[PDB]
Amino acid sequence: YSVAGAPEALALRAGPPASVRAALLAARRRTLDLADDFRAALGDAYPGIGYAPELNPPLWELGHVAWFQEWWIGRNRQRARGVACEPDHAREPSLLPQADAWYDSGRVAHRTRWALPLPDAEATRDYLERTLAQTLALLDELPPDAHDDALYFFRLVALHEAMHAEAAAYMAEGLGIALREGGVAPQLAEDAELELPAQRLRMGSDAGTGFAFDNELLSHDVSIEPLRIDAQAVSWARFLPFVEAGGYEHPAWWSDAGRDWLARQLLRHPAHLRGWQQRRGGRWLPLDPQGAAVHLNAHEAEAWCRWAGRRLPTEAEWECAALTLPGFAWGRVWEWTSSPFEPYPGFAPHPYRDYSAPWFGTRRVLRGACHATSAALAHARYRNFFEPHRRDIFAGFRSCRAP
Ligand SMILES: C[N+](C)(C)[C@@H](Cc1cnc[nH]1)C(=O)O
Ligand SMILES: [Fe+3]
Repeated sequence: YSVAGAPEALALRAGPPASVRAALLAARRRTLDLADDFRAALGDAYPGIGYAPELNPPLWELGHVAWFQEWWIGRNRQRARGVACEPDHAREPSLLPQADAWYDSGRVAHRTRWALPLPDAEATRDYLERTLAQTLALLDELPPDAHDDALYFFRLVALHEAMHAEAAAYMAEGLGIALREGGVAPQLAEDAELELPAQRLRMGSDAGTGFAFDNELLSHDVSIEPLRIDAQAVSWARFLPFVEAGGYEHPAWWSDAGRDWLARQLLRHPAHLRGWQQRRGGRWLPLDPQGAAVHLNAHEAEAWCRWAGRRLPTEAEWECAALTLPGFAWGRVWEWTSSPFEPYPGFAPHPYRDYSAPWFGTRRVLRGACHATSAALAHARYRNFFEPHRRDIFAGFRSCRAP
């Protein structure tokens, strides 16, 4: 197998304290850069945005990132235990007396987040700074040969912050907020197909390759059947002939859930489009056909596939291809699979017990990464998981077929 991600992703998961230190600093620089993009648009108004289930107020997100880091690092009396940490052991206070009522995503009700007496933006950024200084002081006590258990929570909180930075980016796109950061379409999209031979895949994350998310365990052998798979995610050039052929008016290409979704849509075409313009950073721009198709849900991906005589890969097929085919290029958009988000054999929840387990059975797996995913997070073993209707996320897909 090839490496699963860029050097930063391997270093965060397996590297020494100095690697995780650099990752925490890089994560915070990205968080604050995105916070400054939201500040330019919203002027530090709280809540600053209207209510929707797919949003959180930007200043709430910032406080949550700080709270999570402080909960699992400075206040955690069992850091050295790693995955054996008792999640509900007695903690000493937060810097903020109300932080546990305001920022714990498992405690604070969703709509409530718009109506809390939160600190102002400057005081929120001070909370971030003070908790990061605490975190880094504790990290600097660890020796170069620190065990995985010793580094576990430092790695976890770096990755958590990376996930919320990507959420800031897809929320921004929904809210028409322009960011300084952004991905670049290729001059020419690749349409090629690759052969994936029959093979055994050792799926998931092995005991000692460093940090694993709980949903990557246990590692387990699976059989891969021969297939031909797209070398890259489906481009808008490849997607749009489905729309031109009437695919959003032909219920027969759609599943039952896809038909129920399709019947409740005001606009019979992809999200964010009105050839076509695309709304990006609150500006209507001409659509680039070479870009990866994006903001498509699983129902839209599946219908395209039926129209094309192709299918989605399973997450195992995707992982196998990513690790074994040098021509398999990913990382532009998250890619819907056909696989429901379900535990691997031998799954056990890790100390952040609510990360995976509540979401089994209602989410679909996406693989890969998008342009707004941290280089430290993007990884071929990583399982993303969203409800199959979601279009706000930077999701697209690739297709495959029999040999
Ligand atoms: C793994 N995803 C991206 C589906 C998670 C990430 C997450 C952040 N804080 C807890 N979990 C999500 O959006 O809830
Ligand atoms: Fe979170």
